[PDB]
Amino acid sequence: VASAYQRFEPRAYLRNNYAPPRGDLCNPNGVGPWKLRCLAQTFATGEVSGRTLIDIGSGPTVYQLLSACSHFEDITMTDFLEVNRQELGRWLQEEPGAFNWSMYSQHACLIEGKGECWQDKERQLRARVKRVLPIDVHQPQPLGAGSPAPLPADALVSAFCLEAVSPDLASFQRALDHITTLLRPGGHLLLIGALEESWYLAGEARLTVVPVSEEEVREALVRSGYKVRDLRTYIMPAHLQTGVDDVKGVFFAWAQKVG
Ligand SMILES: Nc1ncnc2c1ncn2[C@@H]1O[C@H](CSCC[C@H](N)C(=O)O)[C@@H](O)[C@H]1O
Ligand SMILES: N[C@@H]1[C@@H]2CC[C@H]1c1cccc(C(F)(F)F)c12
Repeated sequence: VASAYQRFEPRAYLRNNYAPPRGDLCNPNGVGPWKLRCLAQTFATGEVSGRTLIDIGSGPTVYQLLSACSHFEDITMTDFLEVNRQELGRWLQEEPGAFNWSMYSQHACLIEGKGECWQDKERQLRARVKRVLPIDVHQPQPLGAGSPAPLPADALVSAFCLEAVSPDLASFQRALDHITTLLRPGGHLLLIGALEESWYLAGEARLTVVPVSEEEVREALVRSGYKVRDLRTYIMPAHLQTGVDDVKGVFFAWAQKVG
């Protein structure tokens, strides 16, 4: 897998998944609004809080932290690929050619319903993200020996990482076990992923994915020592079915480590 991800094209990935039609946030019934809604509602309970937060396998995207950022002053983003960390860098620093997340920022504010403008939202995220670190979920210490990341983190977020980097269910489990070591007992995990997906494209790259189900995902969380607080499923409409992948649905999990 690590070899496959070496042809991964960030801009082709952003294009396939975060631009229209999937990047069209105008329809409430799309996968974008659904993801933002899950994240916004969860943080809106006020039960997920702290000082440090780590986003696992960020890739070139930031949407997964728009709702999160107002609850954690220290945010660490991560990814296996230098090209992704670079892409993240262009947006954090407002550099030339950065990807435009404004629609997602706008929708987050919309959905959070606190009358916040999207510039203040993006400003808070940029400010609270302290670092972008290399990571490998396959290592027992996914970050490494001495990472500048405050550990253990008060909360974890990861979207479309585990299943996308694991050849099978048992790898998925280990990878979960690994990243779980980074989470303080009682802390929270917000996990988003693909359901029953085997592949997706990212330019010239063809990534293999392990097809998992809601039940497999739940059972895996329990095994890692989590209490499943919430687990929802989004079924992928035909209109969002292109040739870029074969995802059947998307899951959202809010798990609390029972340490
Ligand atoms: N061994 C590994 N450990 C952690 N991340 C890995 C990894 N191997 C590949 N990845 C990364 O996993 C990411 C999956 S794509 C997910 C991007 C983003 N989180 C989203 O919500 O869209 C890729 O960026 C890929 O580089
Ligand atoms: N592997 C996942 C799939 C396919 C590319 C990655 C991604 C990013 C955002 C939404 C979705 C999808 F298809 F689940 F909606 C995906």
